[PDB]
Amino acid sequence: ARDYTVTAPDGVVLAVQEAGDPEGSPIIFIHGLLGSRLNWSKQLQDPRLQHYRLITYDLRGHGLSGKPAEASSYTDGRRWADDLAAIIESTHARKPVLVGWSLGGAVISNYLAAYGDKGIAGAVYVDGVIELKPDQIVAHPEVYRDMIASDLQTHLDGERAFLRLCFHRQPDATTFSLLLANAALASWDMQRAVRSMTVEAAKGLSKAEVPLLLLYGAQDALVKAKPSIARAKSLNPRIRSELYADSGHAPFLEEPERFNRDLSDFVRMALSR
Repeated sequence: ARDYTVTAPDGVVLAVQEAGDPEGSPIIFIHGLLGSRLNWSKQLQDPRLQHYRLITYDLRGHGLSGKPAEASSYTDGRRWADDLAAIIESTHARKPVLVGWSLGGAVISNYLAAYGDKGIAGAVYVDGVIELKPDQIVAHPEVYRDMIASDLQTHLDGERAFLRLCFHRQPDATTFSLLLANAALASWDMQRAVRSMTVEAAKGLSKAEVPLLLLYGAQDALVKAKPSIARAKSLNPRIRSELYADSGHAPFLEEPERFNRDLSDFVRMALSR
């Protein structure tokens, strides 16, 4: 495995990692809010995915990536799309498949809106944000308020509650503790701003020709699975979807064998269309 960095067009430095085969078909994994590259461990560790070029990175404001103080460095969805474009370019990734979890799905939509899909082979939205609208996002007024609060205990308690909402099948205690500390690395400036991040889902999704797969846990406690899927299919009727009946917001951790099977099958299909 390799570690390196990529500078985005606004100067933010992204922490990037690679695993698998450097000459294999690339897959770029894009994590969600309060995550980091650590979310993807069960994908990166699977021998059955090792013949792909497995690329992860930390989103701006997360993990070991740069964390600008200005809210306007986060509220413009294009900045996050440009981060992704910079990684696609720097890695010289040849028609990668994009895999975006939750906020990562919104990053893909903004990338599709700005750049189109001629540079990629397909995309998987994993419990992806489609739009940030009440008809598509589960109500949690206490948690959403607390996790951006100025009071330190309230803020940390809010993040811990949010991380619990990321699962139906809770992870073991040690994995939860790793992801909890990982979440505490996220920028408070980013957290307050990302609420207001623009998402060009209608433009990015409706124009896509590459294959798109939406994989959601049916019991997702953060993103409303069926309404998000339905909104996406309304925008692009060629989207395929799958519901994992007994997963919540993080099926790649909750049902990793099934997820890795679906992901490898999707990539194989996208590359032989």
